[PDB]
Amino acid sequence: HGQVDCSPGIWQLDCTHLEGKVILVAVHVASGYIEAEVIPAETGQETAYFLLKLAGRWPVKTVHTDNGSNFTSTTVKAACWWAGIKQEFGIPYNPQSQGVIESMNKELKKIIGQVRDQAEHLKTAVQMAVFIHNHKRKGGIGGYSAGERIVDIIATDIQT
Amino acid sequence: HGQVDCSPGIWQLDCTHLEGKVILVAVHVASGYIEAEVIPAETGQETAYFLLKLAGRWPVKTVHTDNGSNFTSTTVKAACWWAGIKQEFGIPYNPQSQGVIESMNKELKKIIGQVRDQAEHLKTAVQMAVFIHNHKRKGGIGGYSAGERIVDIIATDIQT
Repeated sequence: HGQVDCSPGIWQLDCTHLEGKVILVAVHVASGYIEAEVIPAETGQETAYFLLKLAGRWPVKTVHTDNGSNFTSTTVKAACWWAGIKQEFGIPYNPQSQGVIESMNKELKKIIGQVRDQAEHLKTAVQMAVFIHNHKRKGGIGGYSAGERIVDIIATDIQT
Repeated sequence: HGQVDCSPGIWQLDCTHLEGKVILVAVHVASGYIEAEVIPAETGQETAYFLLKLAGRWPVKTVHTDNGSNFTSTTVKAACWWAGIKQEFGIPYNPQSQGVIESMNKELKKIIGQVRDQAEHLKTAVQMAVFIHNHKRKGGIGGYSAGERIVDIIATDIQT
């Protein structure tokens, strides 16, 4: 659209679960474009590889989550480090403002039940799942897809 | 820049090697932005997961490579399939045109020797490696980075 949902370099990272294997959802808060790897293990070791990877691919000013324990490993601390990531959030006592946010952890988890049959494994499945999401365009005088907006924002050399 | 190097949805995918482990380089021919996973195994199974994944993330009209054997597995054939990927290339008998292309498989392989010490493993290393590349800006009246151009192209809703 333009002057978007939130800040250009903001993600929400949340290890998830399904069929004993932990799906891992990276989400572009402002554009809903998400990325997701299926780690067999919820370790700071793994969360880092992700961020790192994501950092090399997109401008990540800061990241947040629903469970902090996650961001408390050196492996991980060291990663947001060697890459310039910071955790984000805002409420401090200040002038009027407001809000509410969401979890695509569902949409994604929804389109999975669906496609699995088609999918050979969770892996192949979460990846089709997302593929389809990021691709899914909902009419809105910008009938673009999550995938289609994330670019633009960044694209326009979005601010901070 | 604008009217870029090649077509907006073009990649070059080439399984690589180093320290017994096969690095895997996805490269955005037109923008040099690259992605790379470290598969312990060079199997059509794995090449697909990659493409698939990459397809969910970027508009991939068609992909090429230096070794075709690679694109001859069902697992893989099935993947360029359920996702609309096609192999690409052009020479058929036609009007004057010309060219020459490259391999970032080197730059990447270069910045790795370097950083490893810093890196804990190839993995952590290829990922820093790339991070740094995509990030590396060379003066050019568009002193932008591989990472910075790939967006734009696509961004501008690039053609085909």
